[PDB]
Amino acid sequence: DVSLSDVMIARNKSSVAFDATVQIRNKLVEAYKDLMNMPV
Amino acid sequence: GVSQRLEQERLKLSRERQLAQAIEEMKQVRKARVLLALPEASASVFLTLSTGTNLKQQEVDSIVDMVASAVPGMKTSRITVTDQHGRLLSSG
Amino acid sequence: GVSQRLEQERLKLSRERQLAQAIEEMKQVRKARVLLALPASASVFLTLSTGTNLKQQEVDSIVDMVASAVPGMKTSRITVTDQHGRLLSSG
Amino acid sequence: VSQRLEQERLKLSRERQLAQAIEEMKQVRKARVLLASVFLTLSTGTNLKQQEVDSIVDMVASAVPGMKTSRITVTDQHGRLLSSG
Amino acid sequence: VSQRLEQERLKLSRERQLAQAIEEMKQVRKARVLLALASASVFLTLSTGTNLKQQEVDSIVDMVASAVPGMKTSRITVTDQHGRLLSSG
Amino acid sequence: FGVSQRLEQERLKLSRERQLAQAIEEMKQVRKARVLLALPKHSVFVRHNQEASASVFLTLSTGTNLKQQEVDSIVDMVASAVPGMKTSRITVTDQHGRLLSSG
Amino acid sequence: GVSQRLEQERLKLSRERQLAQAIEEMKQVRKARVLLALPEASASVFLTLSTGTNLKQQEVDSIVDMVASAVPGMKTSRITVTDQHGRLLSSG
Amino acid sequence: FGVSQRLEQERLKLSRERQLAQAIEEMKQVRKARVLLALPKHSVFVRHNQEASASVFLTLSTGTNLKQQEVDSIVDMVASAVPGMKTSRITVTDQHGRLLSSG
Amino acid sequence: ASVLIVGAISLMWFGEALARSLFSIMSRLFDLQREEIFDTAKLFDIALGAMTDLLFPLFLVLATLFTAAMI
Amino acid sequence: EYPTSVVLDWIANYFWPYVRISSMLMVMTVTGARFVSPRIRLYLGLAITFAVMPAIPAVPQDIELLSFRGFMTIAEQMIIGIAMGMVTQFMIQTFVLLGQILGMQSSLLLGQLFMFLTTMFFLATDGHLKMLQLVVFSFKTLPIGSGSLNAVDFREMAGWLGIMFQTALSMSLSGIIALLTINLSFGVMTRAAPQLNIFSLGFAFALMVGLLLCWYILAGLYSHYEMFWTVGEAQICRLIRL
Amino acid sequence: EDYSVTLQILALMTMLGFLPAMVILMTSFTRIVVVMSILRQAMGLQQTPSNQVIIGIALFLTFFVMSPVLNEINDKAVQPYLNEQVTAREAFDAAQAPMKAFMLKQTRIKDLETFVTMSGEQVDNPEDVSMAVLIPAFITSELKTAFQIGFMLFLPFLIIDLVVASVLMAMGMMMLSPMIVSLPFKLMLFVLVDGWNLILSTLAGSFA
Repeated sequence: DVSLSDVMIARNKSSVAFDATVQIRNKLVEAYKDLMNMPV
Repeated sequence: GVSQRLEQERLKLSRERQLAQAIEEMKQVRKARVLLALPEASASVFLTLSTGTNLKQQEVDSIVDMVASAVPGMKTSRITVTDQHGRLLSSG
Repeated sequence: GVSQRLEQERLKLSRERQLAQAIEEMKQVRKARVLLALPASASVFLTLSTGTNLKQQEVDSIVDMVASAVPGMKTSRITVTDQHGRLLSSG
Repeated sequence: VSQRLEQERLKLSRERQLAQAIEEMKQVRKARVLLASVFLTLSTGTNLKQQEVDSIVDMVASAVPGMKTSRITVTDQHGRLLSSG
Repeated sequence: VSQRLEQERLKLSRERQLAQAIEEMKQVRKARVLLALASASVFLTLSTGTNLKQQEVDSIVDMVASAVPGMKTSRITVTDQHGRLLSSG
Repeated sequence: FGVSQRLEQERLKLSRERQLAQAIEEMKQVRKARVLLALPKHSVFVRHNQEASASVFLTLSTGTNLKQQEVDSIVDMVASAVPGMKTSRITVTDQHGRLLSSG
Repeated sequence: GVSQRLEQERLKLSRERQLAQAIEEMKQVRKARVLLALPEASASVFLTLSTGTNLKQQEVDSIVDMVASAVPGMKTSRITVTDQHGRLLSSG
Repeated sequence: FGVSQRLEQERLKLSRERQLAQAIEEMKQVRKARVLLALPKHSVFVRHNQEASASVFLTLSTGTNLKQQEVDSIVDMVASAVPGMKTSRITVTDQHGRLLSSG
Repeated sequence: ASVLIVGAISLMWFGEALARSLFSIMSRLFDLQREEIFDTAKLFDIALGAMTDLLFPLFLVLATLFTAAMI
Repeated sequence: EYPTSVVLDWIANYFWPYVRISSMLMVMTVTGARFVSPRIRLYLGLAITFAVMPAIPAVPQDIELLSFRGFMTIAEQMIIGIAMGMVTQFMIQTFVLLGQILGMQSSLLLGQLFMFLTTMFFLATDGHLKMLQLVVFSFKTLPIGSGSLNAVDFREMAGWLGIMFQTALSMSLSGIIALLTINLSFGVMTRAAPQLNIFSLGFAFALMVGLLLCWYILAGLYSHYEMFWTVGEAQICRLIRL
Repeated sequence: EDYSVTLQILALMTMLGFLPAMVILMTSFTRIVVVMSILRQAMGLQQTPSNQVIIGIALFLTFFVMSPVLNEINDKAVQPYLNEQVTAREAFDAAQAPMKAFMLKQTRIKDLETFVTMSGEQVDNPEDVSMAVLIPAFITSELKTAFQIGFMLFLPFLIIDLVVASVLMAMGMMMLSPMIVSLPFKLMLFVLVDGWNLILSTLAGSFA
């Protein structure tokens, strides 16, 4: 019932979604770490 | 000296005392005691009336409406009106 | 000295006393005691003359003056009563 | 004194003022309310009717910011229960 | 001097000077001005006879509103010694 | 001063017992009352709470007996006196030691 | 024993007094009082004229123009002018 | 001041044991009572959890013999007094040393 | 030796009032409104007011030290 | 089925719970320490999320992984995690506050002595296990999809500075009075001869007594920590609305 | 006309990279930290509160006071954009405006005049000035405002220290350092008045 097009699209969508959430998590954490390491 | 909680309780007591003093001037009633509960806000009013007489629904309704308007919150349906004899006058 | 909430309560008491003095000049009213609740709400008790019953026009004038006297508390948020216990404005 | 003792003293004040208010009842001679379980000493004879205890429980419920009316137990000198909980 | 007390005393001084200005009219005998801070309420005990026409009370409320910043003229309530209303709020 | 948390809690609960014992003095049947409470902590981190309990010892009058009414009324009053600790968790005992309630 | 608000109030009072003193010198005017509202600004001037006599449109326009241009702000369209008789002479 | 937590728990146990003994004093058959408690551990692993227990010694009147109702009432009061300590783990004995309840 | 004792004795009664004086100064200078912060003149007025209100109780305590010192 | 739904959901059902767990660890007292490498901490967060997965309810499928709403979800998962982490930092630094006030009053690094011991208290009392139990409970009562810290939570967390000073002063009030009275007693007793004075001689006397008083402080510090942890734990449950 | 999905993602990641700047240059973070810096400096403690908790409390305080503006951005900009009601260009402008309004509420007229003349541009309304010029005026006002609050916070601690020094000198002991004696008194008076709660009210409410 499934084809290689659906599998490849599912693989690409998962890769893009996973890459999106990792980078945004990385950006926010780097923003948090920058704020913590500042001279009060 | 006195702390915050005690000051809030004393303010509530002062409000109840001034409300009771306002109530005393009424024709039917002789003495009144008001209790408040402010965090839904709640109120309770106790009255000993004249020697006889029974308060009609208008009189108790005016009392409860004035009481509810006096204290912030506590919509007019959240006050219980009682008396010395033990007859119930309102819900809550 | 002077505490914050205590100062605010003193201001409210001053407003209530000056309102009572303002009402004292009424021919029909002999004494008035007002209690307020800032967020507003208000409830005014009256001891009128020996007899007489306050007209709708007079009580409306009094309540409009009261509501204009204190910021907030739109004119329908005042309960006005008397010795006998008849309501003159809903709350 | 701080916090817990302050709240306990406030609750004691509430109990004392509710008991004082209840003292005005014709039938009841003494009142002691624990914050609820309320024990009253009545007159020499007499028995409370349903309306009396209903008024009492409504007043008690409206006094304290809690204690839904169904959760009040009322007792007396002879030991009869007037409300469940 | 407390800040709130400073504000209230400035308001009281303004109200007293407004009352003193109002007494200069023949029609009124004593006046008391109260503020809400944006609203005003002027309560008057008038002279022995005479009634304030809509023109006179209109002038009075116009002056009161122009005396204080804000509080546009549509929110000032006026009564008299008998308590007849002259202006809506 | 110098009282630390747990101790304070006892000084609360014990005192309550006294006044609850006081509430049982005015009863015609009971001469002396002593209430024992068992109040654990909520302890969200333990999935098994042993739950509260109560046991009341009463010295009654010279005579008199209670069939079911008085014991039930008293157990309900005590249960509603203490937060939680539902009515089925109170054991009542007398001078003669006849069992009056399970828990 | 001076402060911040008090000094500005006293400056406004000095302005009011000098405005009144300037107004008195007009023949038709016997007594003048000026009140200011400077935070839009506004003004309110009360007059007691001679034993009788009425101020024309010219006189009141000159008075309101002088008052408006004496004080910063309070454009000439926001001053109330009254008199002993209570006749209104300007909007606001 | 200065007492460690374990000593605090021990003092609480001593207080509750003393008041339980006092409660058992008022029993007609009981003349003197001594109470001992055994604290729990509350571990999820079955091989490590211990639960509470009790051990109470009674010096009865000069004569009289305890009935099964009596010992059951005593163990029920003990169990309800202290949280946990399910009746199954309460050992009660007498002056002559006869077994009345297993632990 | 006598001067320090009387100061401690003065701190028994005058110190409590001095504690009240310090309580009021901290309470006022901490509770600021938007209008007070944005005005420089108002800040200096409270600074002078807190300064002067401190002087009177402090002067009494030091006077109690001076009077015993001469005696 | 279309395989997109299966693969996307697991990534959404794993990373979003992991973000909250990982964010709490990086701000936590022990797991966020400088000694541990990020790689060890990363594996710990991965292992914890995998193990506690059955207790985590399924995330709503309405929010897409690649959408601005999903981007907001990642940010608000961190804010919850940092909230728990900052509470743990508040307690330890309060003990660091306790160490330094005693050291400052001791005419004098003493915060490190209290910081290390308080870290031992955190580990010995299984404080790390409780925090992990708190964050998994947060998944139940504070779901990932709908829910975030409100304004009241921010104000309660911002008010912990007063909690620090009140708790630090409460722990040290007995000792600090002792430090003052002996120094005042030493001053008045040696005030008879102004030739001696104190200066550096007072430095030596003050520091010896201050170290001795810190020995008394460590004798009864555990009880204060137990009360402090109860206050902090109650705040954490308030954040997660438990 | 509207930006493509690829370009919108690039803009989103760019703003995340500049996120620390937006906190410390556009929000209320600068004023809170400076005021809390004075409070630590006023008391005898030098590094005792430590830098970590001050920033963490400041971050939570900012999220508290920026909650009205952040919610206003959420409603006006994010919600139409998520529902695809508006394009990306107008949604970005709809998010920028609440930030501009908040910065105007915390700035002074003199500060704006200096920078608008400094930029050498033409404008007549403060409401439509470029955000590039509003930012330097905003922080300049924030630093001046924070110094005012910090100066008021410094006075009571200076009051306590001067009293203790005068008392010790009056008692004759010219040998004891006032700092050691004054420190518990400053801390005790900071606790029994609940100083931080008062500072929260005068700092969080200072923006309005």
